[PDB]
Amino acid sequence: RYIPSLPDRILDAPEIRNDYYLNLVDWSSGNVLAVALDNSVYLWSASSGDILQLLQMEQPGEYISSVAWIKEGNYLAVGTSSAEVQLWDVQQQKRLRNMTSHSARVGSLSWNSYILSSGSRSGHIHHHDVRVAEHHVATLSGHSQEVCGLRWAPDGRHLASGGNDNLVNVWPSAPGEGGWVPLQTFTQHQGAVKAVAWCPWQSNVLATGGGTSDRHIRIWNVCSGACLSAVDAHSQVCSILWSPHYKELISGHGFAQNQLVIWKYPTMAKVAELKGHTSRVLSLTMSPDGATVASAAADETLRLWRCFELD
Amino acid sequence: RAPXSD
Repeated sequence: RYIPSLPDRILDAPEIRNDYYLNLVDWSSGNVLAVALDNSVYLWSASSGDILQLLQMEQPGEYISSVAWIKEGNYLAVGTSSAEVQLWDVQQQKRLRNMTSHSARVGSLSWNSYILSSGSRSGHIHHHDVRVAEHHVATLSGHSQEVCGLRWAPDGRHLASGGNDNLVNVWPSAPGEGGWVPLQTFTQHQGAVKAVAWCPWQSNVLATGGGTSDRHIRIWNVCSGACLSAVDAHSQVCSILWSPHYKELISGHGFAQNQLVIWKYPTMAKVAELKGHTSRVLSLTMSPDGATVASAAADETLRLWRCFELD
Repeated sequence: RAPXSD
């Protein structure tokens, strides 16, 4: 199939933090990209090109460490270096909450309806019920180093977390009568696991990717614990996304090519490589229609690739 | 350098 070798757009990302563990971009269901540039968050409306500086941190030294849109796209969660999880209403352009519970920077976030899960450099994961005063409703402690990857499954039955301790944990949706204990703990990656993504059409299928010392994409069945595939990408794997229409996966990489790789699922055959970034890719996010992937890189650019469409 | 500009 025809995949364009050039991106559809190249947006300037001056002052983007070249820190592997941070999750600095997210594309809303309302077709708005949120991009964290140092101490500010900018919003770019894909349909009009309008840009808004939503917020800026108020104290010296503070920087944005994560962003994540709620499913409806009206609220943006913003994790900070000062261990806060802020909740912004982007229609009103105002901060609704400043949730403190963490002891260190909040580098990862994932929503499950009104529950927002936040992962910290401390190794802990907190569940926040953003609708209520006592927001901190659970603590999940299965990592000894920074939680850099965090993703609820689309059906809300599992939460996956990846850490700088080379572990992947698969958590249940509720503690039940027991405690918050992982259903699965995968130790096979030999490097940090920032890339965590669930298969949109298969409830229990998860893809994870490891850092420079690992370089592999692994596919798992979280019910059986099976590792269905382990593929060497020859570079750190910062992010993985699944196409919800083509039965393909896309991954972002660093040294030496700083490319995105498209893979055919389930064969894991390499379909294409998107080249152009001149420094390592930091994060990927996908448009709500599934057609475009935005890659944020250390070269201070956001490249938007229309790699899953012909129109 | 305007942020997010083309």
